[PDB]
Amino acid sequence: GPVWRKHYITYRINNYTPDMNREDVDYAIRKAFQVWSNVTPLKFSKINTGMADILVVFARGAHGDFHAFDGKGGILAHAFGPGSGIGGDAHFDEDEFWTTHSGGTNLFLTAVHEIGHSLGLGHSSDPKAVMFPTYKYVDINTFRLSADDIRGIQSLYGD
Amino acid sequence: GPVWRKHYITYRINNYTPDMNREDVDYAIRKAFQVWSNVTPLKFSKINTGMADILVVFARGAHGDFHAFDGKGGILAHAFGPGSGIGGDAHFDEDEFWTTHSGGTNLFLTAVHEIGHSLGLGHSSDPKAVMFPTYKYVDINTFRLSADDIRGIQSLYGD
Amino acid sequence: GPVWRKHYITYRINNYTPDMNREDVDYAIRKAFQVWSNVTPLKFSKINTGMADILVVFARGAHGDFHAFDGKGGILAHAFGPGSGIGGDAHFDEDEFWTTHSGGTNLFLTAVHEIGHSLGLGHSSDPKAVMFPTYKYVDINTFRLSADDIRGIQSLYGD
Amino acid sequence: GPVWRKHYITYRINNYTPDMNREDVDYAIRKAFQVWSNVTPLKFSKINTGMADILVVFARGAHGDFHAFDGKGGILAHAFGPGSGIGGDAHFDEDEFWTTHSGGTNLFLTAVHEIGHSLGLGHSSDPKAVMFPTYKYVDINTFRLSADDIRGIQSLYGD
Amino acid sequence: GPVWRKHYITYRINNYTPDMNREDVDYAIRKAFQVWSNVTPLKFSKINTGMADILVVFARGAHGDFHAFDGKGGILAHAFGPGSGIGGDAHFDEDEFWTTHSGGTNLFLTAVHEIGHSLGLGHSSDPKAVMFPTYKYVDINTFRLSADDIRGIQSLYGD
Amino acid sequence: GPVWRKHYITYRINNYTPDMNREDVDYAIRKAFQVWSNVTPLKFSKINTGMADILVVFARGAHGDFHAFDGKGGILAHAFGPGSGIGGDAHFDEDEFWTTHSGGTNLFLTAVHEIGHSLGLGHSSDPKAVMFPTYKYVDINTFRLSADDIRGIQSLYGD
Ligand SMILES: O=C(O)C[C@@H](NC(=O)c1cc(-c2ccc(-c3ccncc3)cc2)cs1)c1ccccc1
Ligand SMILES: O=C(O)C[C@@H](NC(=O)c1cc(-c2ccc(-c3ccncc3)cc2)cs1)c1ccccc1
Ligand SMILES: O=C(O)C[C@@H](NC(=O)c1cc(-c2ccc(-c3ccncc3)cc2)cs1)c1ccccc1
Ligand SMILES: O=C(O)C[C@@H](NC(=O)c1cc(-c2ccc(-c3ccncc3)cc2)cs1)c1ccccc1
Ligand SMILES: O=C(O)C[C@@H](NC(=O)c1cc(-c2ccc(-c3ccncc3)cc2)cs1)c1ccccc1
Ligand SMILES: O=C(O)C[C@@H](NC(=O)c1cc(-c2ccc(-c3ccncc3)cc2)cs1)c1ccccc1
Ligand SMILES: O=C(O)C[C@@H](NC(=O)c1cc(-c2ccc(-c3ccncc3)cc2)cs1)c1ccccc1
Ligand SMILES: O=C(O)C[C@@H](NC(=O)c1cc(-c2ccc(-c3ccncc3)cc2)cs1)c1ccccc1
Ligand SMILES: O=C(O)C[C@@H](NC(=O)c1cc(-c2ccc(-c3ccncc3)cc2)cs1)c1ccccc1
Ligand SMILES: [Ca+2]
Ligand SMILES: [Ca+2]
Ligand SMILES: [Ca+2]
Ligand SMILES: [Ca+2]
Ligand SMILES: [Ca+2]
Ligand SMILES: [Ca+2]
Ligand SMILES: [Ca+2]
Ligand SMILES: [Ca+2]
Ligand SMILES: [Ca+2]
Ligand SMILES: [Ca+2]
Ligand SMILES: [Ca+2]
Ligand SMILES: [Ca+2]
Ligand SMILES: [Zn+2]
Ligand SMILES: [Zn+2]
Ligand SMILES: [Zn+2]
Ligand SMILES: [Zn+2]
Ligand SMILES: [Zn+2]
Ligand SMILES: [Zn+2]
Ligand SMILES: [Zn+2]
Ligand SMILES: [Zn+2]
Ligand SMILES: [Zn+2]
Ligand SMILES: [Zn+2]
Ligand SMILES: [Zn+2]
Ligand SMILES: [Zn+2]
Repeated sequence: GPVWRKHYITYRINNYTPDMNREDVDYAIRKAFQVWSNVTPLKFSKINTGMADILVVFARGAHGDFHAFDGKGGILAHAFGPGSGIGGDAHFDEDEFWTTHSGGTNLFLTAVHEIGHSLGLGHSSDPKAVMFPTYKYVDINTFRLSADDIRGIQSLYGD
Repeated sequence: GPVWRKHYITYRINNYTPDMNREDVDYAIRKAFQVWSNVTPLKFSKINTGMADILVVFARGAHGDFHAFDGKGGILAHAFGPGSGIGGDAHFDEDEFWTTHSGGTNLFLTAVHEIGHSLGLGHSSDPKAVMFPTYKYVDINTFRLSADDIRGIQSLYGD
Repeated sequence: GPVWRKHYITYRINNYTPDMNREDVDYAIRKAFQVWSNVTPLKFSKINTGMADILVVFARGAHGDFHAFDGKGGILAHAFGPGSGIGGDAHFDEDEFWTTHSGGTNLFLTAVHEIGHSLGLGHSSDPKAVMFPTYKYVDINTFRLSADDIRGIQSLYGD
Repeated sequence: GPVWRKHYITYRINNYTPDMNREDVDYAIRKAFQVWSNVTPLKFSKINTGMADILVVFARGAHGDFHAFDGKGGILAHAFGPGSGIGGDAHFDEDEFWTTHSGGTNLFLTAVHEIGHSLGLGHSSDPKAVMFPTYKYVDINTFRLSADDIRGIQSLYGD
Repeated sequence: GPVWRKHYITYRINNYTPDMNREDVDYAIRKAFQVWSNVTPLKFSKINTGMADILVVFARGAHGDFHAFDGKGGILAHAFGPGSGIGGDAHFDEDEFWTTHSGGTNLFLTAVHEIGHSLGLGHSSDPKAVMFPTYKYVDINTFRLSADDIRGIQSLYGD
Repeated sequence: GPVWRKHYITYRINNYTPDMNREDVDYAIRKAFQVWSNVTPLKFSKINTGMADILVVFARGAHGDFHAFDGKGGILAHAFGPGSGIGGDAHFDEDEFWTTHSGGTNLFLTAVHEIGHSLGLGHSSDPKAVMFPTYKYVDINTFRLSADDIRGIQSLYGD
């Protein structure tokens, strides 16, 4: 489907990457969702058990969805759009080195991008958008959504 | 799908309306389901956590399913038929004043109607059916399903 | 889903009611779609053979979708929202007397409403909207969608 | 889904086995559908081009649906239940020798069984039912569904 | 769908048959899943609450999926392929007498067969395969998957 | 789903870009499918009317699937993976200048990539693969899939 037909969406962290502290991961992911709930009527809640709408997973190589990871570098992550099962799920390539900042690959920034896909956003052709296909680091304190990003997400969920 | 392909169906009360006591809501909803399980092989169970087949929700205005509520009066509630995700979900317009009896809008009676939709029943053209499109109050102690209602639900689930 | 994920939609008149001339049925249905395409980016095309997104059917009593018609009066027609299979399909009760005027049930006016459902619109609580649940004849020459009708349909397909 | 949500169903013979004359294949398949339409409100129509609800195909070995045929003998055919895509589709193993008599494998008798699956019927444990899992030839002139066959099919489509 | 698009699959025992000790049932089922995870990248986890991918159920007669059981003998069990809802679910006919060994019907062996279906395997025509349609008892200590079984499951999930 | 569950797939060119001759568009699209059928058990057929598995469309700006094109440059095209409805559909941005050579954007080369998506292939991180995300012109006479392209496509359809 093009969008989640509800405002209360849940997510769950399937497993944790040993690259970061469990709570730094929770923080990065939660702040990532917060980026999108700030400009839409959507609200996100983390759950530890049961099925959630969006399952955040860390994995390497082939992990069952037929879109295997490629080791360090190259593809860093991917996610599926709204739907049942794997729909909305965001997978992070464990072969990358996830960090809270500019060392290795920043989890927060990458998560903001993937959640974009999870909510129904495709790639943007605007270099300022978080949905632009190329990864780059910017400080979390000064990071913000481009206008193209706001338009896209609001086109889908309004507010 | 036209029907739930199982006899054990679960439901969960997403949130409670502040118009009634939490337990009066539980009672109204549970008795509503009981009305249908009495004439079919179906059985309903309430769960507090995890995804349930039927999510009972209280909400106002636009709540994400693209069928926004209209404030007090007019549409009182709605529900989707059997299926994944929002399928089977029953939404109650919080702008209405829900009551245990004839004050405002009776939750039990409305719930019986919506659960009818949740189980796959459309609107009936018979004025005596609970599936008739027009809301009316009747005492819970003397309320009963019309023959048209029994035929419809049994046509779907038998017994 | 909540909407057809395309602007070019096809429909097919499965069979014709013997109440009107084939040419009149086609005209009425064509005009009904036109009402909605005039306020959205949508474009409609009629096909004579093969699968269409929207199948217009005339039937009576139980016709397979578990929402049996009730003979003369009452249920005049019904339609399923966007989706595969019967999704988007519009069924007209052949037990009604379809006409091009104010006598019997007006095909054109009923079609505009049904197509509203086929496009993803639910019932409106505004008495002036074509999506209001109650059928009524109105000058078929000065007929126009109500604001609520325009808002809702453009909320889905924009323009 | 458990059943086709309509009474008018279409089928298409994708390709013909070189074992029989085109006319004989058509006759056998037509007679097979007739068996079921005679005991239900269902009506079947063959189309020569385009998508049908039920696609009849002759294939051998691995043919794309992950349920590869086994060459001569063993699996004679299989079909998917009601649904979109390959749902309802019936596949006949071209490695079998299809005939109009008791030699080789009888097309007509195998078709009645396969169509049972296409309509939503699973295997029966009654030795006298066409849905019993074991293929056997029987006088194709006095052939008739068993009671279990009638009950099950009318349990889905009634009449 | 043809396969579960993930390597971590969960299952849950809906209810227990009174024929065996609760833990003997857990053991039989768990060992059954182990048989398949041994030759694939798949991994299975039991959960007590929430929805699981594969729901193991004990039931008699008609239980809602339109594939009613037939009492003692005949059909012993069945399961649906990968998918949402009932997809992947394995149902065991309670009218059979389930045992840890050769008395009555062996639960472990039957479970290995049904889970095969749950993972997307159809019936095999090879008499040595666990996916062969006919039930037979062999000691759990010397039971092993046929080559045909290994090929099928690995064709779907690799490794 | 991850893949088309059949070896015979149909496609239809919904409309033609005015940039090239109808004959050239057909040739380019035909050659694009040929690239993939040459390395898999798949067979492709073009149909002029009716529903195809893969619908090739030329469009500009917002065209209904919520993934609007961006005018000249940037997004050249996109396609949906295997599935019903728009599943498998390939959209080409009419704002691009489609050609049979190295000027403008080469239709054939872009089609091979898009069809990769339509068949279930995601983007590759190998610079030599047609599925790499970056469009580039290459001698359309010595063009050949990269090993990564062959592995991935045969991983889904084999051969
Ligand atoms: O490293 C790369 O950029 C290429 C690689 N990319 C990825 O896998 C991915 C790149 C991103 C991504 C993350 C953050 C931002 C972003 C935007 C704006 N402000 C801050 C952050 C943009 C994209 C997610 S996966 C890739 C290679 C090959 C094929 C597909 C993708
Ligand atoms: O108030 C109304 O009746 C109109 C309004 N209705 C609703 O929203 C609704 C009305 C009902 C309903 C509730 C109970 C009963 C019933 C039947 C038999 N015995 C006891 C109770 C019937 C319908 C649910 S939502 C409405 C307005 C505009 C468009 C659609 C619906
Ligand atoms: O006399 C009878 O037996 C019943 C007759 N049915 C009817 O007249 C019916 C009247 C209605 C009805 C529909 C909508 C609303 C409504 C009003 C305001 N806001 C929202 C919704 C009220 C009534 C449904 S059937 C009938 C007869 C024969 C066959 C079918 C129906
Ligand atoms: O209205 C009835 O007679 C009851 C019956 N209704 C229907 O089947 C239907 C009523 C309509 C309908 C058609 C046109 C208009 C309309 C609005 C504004 N201007 C012009 C035309 C409104 C509704 C379509 S089906 C019904 C019965 C039971 C449950 C729901 C609806
Ligand atoms: O000799 C061989 O290798 C095996 C041969 N396969 C067979 O004969 C086969 C026999 C059966 C079989 C099917 C159903 C039942 C049955 C009986 C009673 N109640 C329910 C179900 C028993 C057996 C399947 S394949 C075969 C050979 C070549 C190709 C395919 C199959
Ligand atoms: O029967 C076989 O040779 C085994 C094979 N079976 C099949 O493929 C099939 C057997 C049948 C079948 C056809 C007709 C009748 C029938 C019933 C009553 N009166 C007349 C006709 C029963 C079954 C269709 S496919 C098979 C192999 C492996 C797994 C399941 C089934
Ligand atoms: O009792 C029978 O075999 C027929 C009956 N079968 C079933 O319901 C079923 C039979 C089985 C089955 C269980 C274990 C094994 C097996 C294979 C290899 N090694 C050890 C164990 C094979 C099949 C599951 S349900 C049946 C009757 C009628 C219609 C369909 C099926
Ligand atoms: O100048 C502009 O405004 C932006 C222009 N857009 C672009 O040039 C764009 C460049 C890219 C891009 C795509 C993939 C990769 C990449 C590289 C390596 N590994 C993986 C992925 C890098 C960039 C997307 S749009 C544009 C203009 C007008 C309309 C659309 C796009
Ligand atoms: O490449 C661009 O100009 C950016 C844009 N890309 C596209 O739309 C697209 C790029 C391609 C593509 C076509 C052919 C080849 C290829 C590979 C090897 N040998 C020959 C040909 C690679 C990619 C299809 S759409 C884009 C923008 C924003 C987000 C994703 C992609
Ligand atoms: Ca990587
Ligand atoms: Ca790592
Ligand atoms: Ca209201
Ligand atoms: Ca209230
Ligand atoms: Ca009527
Ligand atoms: Ca009539
Ligand atoms: Ca065979
Ligand atoms: Ca043959
Ligand atoms: Ca039994
Ligand atoms: Ca028992
Ligand atoms: Ca463009
Ligand atoms: Ca152009
Ligand atoms: Zn993944
Ligand atoms: Zn991305
Ligand atoms: Zn709602
Ligand atoms: Zn209602
Ligand atoms: Zn209908
Ligand atoms: Zn209506
Ligand atoms: Zn097949
Ligand atoms: Zn069969
Ligand atoms: Zn069952
Ligand atoms: Zn089996
Ligand atoms: Zn598009
Ligand atoms: Zn691409």
